[PDB]
Amino acid sequence: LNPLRDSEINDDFHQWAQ
Amino acid sequence: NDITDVLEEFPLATSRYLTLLHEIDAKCVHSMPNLNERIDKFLKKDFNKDHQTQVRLLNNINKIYEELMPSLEEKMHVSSIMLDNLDRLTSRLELAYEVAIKNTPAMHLHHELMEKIESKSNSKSSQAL
Amino acid sequence: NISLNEEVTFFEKAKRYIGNKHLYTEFLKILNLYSQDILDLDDLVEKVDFYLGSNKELFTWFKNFVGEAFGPSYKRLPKSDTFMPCSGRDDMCWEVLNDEWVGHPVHRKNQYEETLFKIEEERHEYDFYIESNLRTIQCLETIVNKIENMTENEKANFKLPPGLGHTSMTIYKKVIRKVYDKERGFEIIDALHEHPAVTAPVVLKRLKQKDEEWRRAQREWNKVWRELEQKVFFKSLDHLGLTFKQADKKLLTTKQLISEISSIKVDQTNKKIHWLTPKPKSQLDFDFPDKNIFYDILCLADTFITHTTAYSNPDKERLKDLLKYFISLFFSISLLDILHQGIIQNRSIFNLFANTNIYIFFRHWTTIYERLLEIKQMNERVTKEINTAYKQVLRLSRRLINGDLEHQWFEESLRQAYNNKAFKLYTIDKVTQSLVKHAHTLMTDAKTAEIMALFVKDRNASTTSAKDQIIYRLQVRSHMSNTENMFRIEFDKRTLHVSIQYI
Amino acid sequence: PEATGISSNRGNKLLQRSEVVTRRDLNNSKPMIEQTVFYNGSEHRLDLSKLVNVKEILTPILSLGDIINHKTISRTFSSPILKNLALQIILMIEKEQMSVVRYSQFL
Amino acid sequence: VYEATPFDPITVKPSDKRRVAYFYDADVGNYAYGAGHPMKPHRIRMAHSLIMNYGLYKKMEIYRAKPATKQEMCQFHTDEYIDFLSRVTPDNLEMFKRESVKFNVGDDCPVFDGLYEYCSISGGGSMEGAARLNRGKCDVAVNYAGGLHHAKKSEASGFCYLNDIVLGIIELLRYHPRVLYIDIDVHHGDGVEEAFYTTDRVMTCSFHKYGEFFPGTGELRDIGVGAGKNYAVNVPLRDGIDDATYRSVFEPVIKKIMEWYQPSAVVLQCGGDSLSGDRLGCFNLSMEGHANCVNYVKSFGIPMMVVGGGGYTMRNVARTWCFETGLLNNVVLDKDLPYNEYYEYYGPDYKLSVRPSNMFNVNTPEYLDKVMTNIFANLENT
Ligand SMILES: [Zn+2]
Repeated sequence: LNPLRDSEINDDFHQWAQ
Repeated sequence: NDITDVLEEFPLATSRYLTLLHEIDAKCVHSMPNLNERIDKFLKKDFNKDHQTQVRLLNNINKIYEELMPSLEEKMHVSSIMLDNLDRLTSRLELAYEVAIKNTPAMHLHHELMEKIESKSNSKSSQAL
Repeated sequence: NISLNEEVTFFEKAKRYIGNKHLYTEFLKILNLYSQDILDLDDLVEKVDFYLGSNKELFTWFKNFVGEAFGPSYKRLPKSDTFMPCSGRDDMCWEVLNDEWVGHPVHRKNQYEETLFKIEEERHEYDFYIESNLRTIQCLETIVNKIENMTENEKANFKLPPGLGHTSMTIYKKVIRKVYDKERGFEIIDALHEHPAVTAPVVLKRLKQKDEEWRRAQREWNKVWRELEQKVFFKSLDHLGLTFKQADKKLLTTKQLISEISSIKVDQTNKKIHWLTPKPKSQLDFDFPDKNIFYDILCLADTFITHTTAYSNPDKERLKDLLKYFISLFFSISLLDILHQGIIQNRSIFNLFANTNIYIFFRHWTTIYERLLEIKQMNERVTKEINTAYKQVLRLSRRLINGDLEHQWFEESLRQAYNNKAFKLYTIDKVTQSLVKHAHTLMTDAKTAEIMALFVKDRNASTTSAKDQIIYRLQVRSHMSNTENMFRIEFDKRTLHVSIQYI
Repeated sequence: PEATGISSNRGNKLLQRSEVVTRRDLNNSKPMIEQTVFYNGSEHRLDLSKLVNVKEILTPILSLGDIINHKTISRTFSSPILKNLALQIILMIEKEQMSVVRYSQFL
Repeated sequence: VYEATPFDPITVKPSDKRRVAYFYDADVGNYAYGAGHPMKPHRIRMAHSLIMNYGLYKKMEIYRAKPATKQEMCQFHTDEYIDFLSRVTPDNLEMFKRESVKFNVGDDCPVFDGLYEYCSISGGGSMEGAARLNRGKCDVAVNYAGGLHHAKKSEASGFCYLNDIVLGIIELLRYHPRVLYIDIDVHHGDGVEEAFYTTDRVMTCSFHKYGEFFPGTGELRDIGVGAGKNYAVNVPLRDGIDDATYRSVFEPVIKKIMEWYQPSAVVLQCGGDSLSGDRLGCFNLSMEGHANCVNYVKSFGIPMMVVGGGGYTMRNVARTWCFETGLLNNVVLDKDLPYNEYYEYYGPDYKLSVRPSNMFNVNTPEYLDKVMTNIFANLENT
């Protein structure tokens, strides 16, 4: 896994659910 | 390579803050000669011959100073912003120097591959057009 | 490749539906003709209606697959239209203002100016994005620092009304939608308005990171922006220096030179718009007053022949003398000489009838010449003004064709010499190479050789007759295709003037 | 040719674009608004390519090609702007220190 | 009578050193017109930053004009139009579409954030400049935030919503007997010209490109109407005018009219779109040629207000405005750009001077001679 985006935006809302 | 970036970043922030400082100097530049003239006239040896003149000169100095504090406090504020921003920039710069000089690593290698893709994508944007 | 097999199957179905080999080949020819960008889409669909129109489904697949008044400019308003109340108007504003009369209405920029406008617009867009990000960061920072001091009970019921305490409620929305995607921007704005406690810190952190990322991206793009500006701004001053360059690029095409004479004929002489005077015999007037502009141009030609990549030495030795031959024969300057009631005695007016090749060569000659005749009247003036030049421009033009001087310095050399008087000497190399190539194609062709032989025979006679001209025309037309456009050239020795006329 | 810098829209309909300009409105920058090309799933807001190389962005290699650089690194390493900034800062320092001495005396 | 006069370098007139009140606000530069829009208030911030970093603040008194109120705007505009302007927002335009089509807002007058605040601040800048010029507290008011002349009594066109120029003119007319107006913008001052056709108090001269251009009005025959006859001169020109040609076509007209009209106050528009390399302009002036007009007008020793309009390429308008501001203080400029926030936007040479283009001038001398012939003939009547 060597990404730049499409993952941190999900972790933003994933943190919201926690 | 980060040294180049911080060298570019220095003048822009420095100049923004210096322009702000120039504006603060502008809004109060017409009272410095008046204040200096009042102080010099007060410190004259042939001035104490009328008490009312001393009172009125002190009143004028007090009024000028009451008008002059706001510019000084705004100057402190902008200079503090200058100091903290420059502190951050220098921090970045000297971490960059230390890293570049310690070894005359795979994470920063990956950024080359990530940028190589962008360079490859932009080079092919002219061939394919 | 994902969206190709479907098209292959569709075309196979179309071919099977046609069923005819010859009709299928005709359809293949139609689609190949369209593939050369010669057939319009409407024409293509109207044509395929004839072939595949029988099959409605395949035709539909193809169709959806290929797609009182006073003054000149002022009118008096009527009495009913004069009542637009204004509460701020006092007596003076009523007396000294007008409410009865209302006014009524009745250059190609250089490509590099457009590039500079695009660069400036891109820079301003980046600057506006950064400034909006800064304002939104400040607003979110003050909101976060206000809510952090607030208790937990007020945090739980904290609701953010639209506006965010900003001078413009729409300022931060654009920044939020730019940082996120357009589909999630509305959701993020609603969450900020409804759950500020959990949304403000994380969105502020995102803004803080994006500010640094955008600043780094701007400073990275500034390298290319600086290089573009440095390499384009200097060129973006000569509006005449580049427009005339492209005009010279597009002018010396075979069709265009004959287009000039045909147009002037059909406009002035053939049409007879005046309808009062007979049409003039000739069309264009040219003069050859100076003869020193011949040796230098011949030297330029010999330089090109001695520097050209693709020419043989037996060809070069011929070319080194052909130019001398035409100059000596035409301008009377210095069979063996050739290789080196209508009867009028001692004729001074001579006629040359030839095909497009000689006409194009002569037009190249004259287009090169009028570029040098215009600077004749200004050489002394610019020599006076520079110290407050013909040899200098000659030696500067020498070094380009032989390759001593690069192309760039030629343009800037003449700029200081002539600010706006000279803007036609910047493409001498191209016209010279066109002229030498056209001379080569004159000499090589056999039909052109016969035309030049007929011209030689006609010119060698010092006395002409009425029937001799007709015989010359018939002889030049004997080997000449009728469809070719006929031209005629007449050169006057008395005034050293060469005239032309379109037949 | 493209029509840029005309506010007539009378006989220029023939030219490229020029359908967005008219005598009625003032704006005439619309014809040179950049167009987009979708490459690698993303748009790009597009002979400058031959005159100016774009691939000069490539990062320096570790063999110290600092002096022989891409016309951009030398611009920053040779920029004397830091010295001018230092002089301006120290001039402001002197201008403030004169006043500082003045208030020190007055105190 | 038109005669050819070669251009000469500008030197200040040390005869007078009148006070300069450069009105400015820091919130004007925040407003934006759009994404692809050419009109940007950011050029005002660019010019102000150039002034600040240049060292010109020690001579001029910088102010911050109070925004104008609705009642002040009603001195010239209609209550309905100003009400719509205040009420309209970039969000509720659908409910205001009737007024938008009626008041001509949306095509060249886009609705953006703080639009009413922009109009109010420009009107207040012009109003306060006129107030200072009327009370004798100053003699030059550089209201660079104004320069909005295309707006009409009940219409907004040409990126021009509130006509602050006529408001300042009315303020001057509060106690002045006669006022005069000048233009340098490539377009025509339709609203300002029309505002005072029938009256002698105000004169409106515009040096506007004519023909198939944006305003399409202001021919040589726009003499006037009623008692305002011969009191509104126009000098239509053509594409490609240069510095010397502009000077020769500008100076004699002003000299003649101020000999005849004898103005008691002066206002001078300073449109920056009439320069070389401009986006929406068709001239070839330089900063020297642009500053020539303001220097010439100032040399006559009359109370003048300089407003700032136009300008659609940042560098040209910023440098021109800085040069005009410097020359209004009878100070020649250094002509070298000091480092500031926008140093990267100032060309590849970072020099204050911008070289005018080489493009072909079109104004024939005989046409200009005839134009000033009609101008002088109609001005001689009064
Ligand atoms: Zn304008």
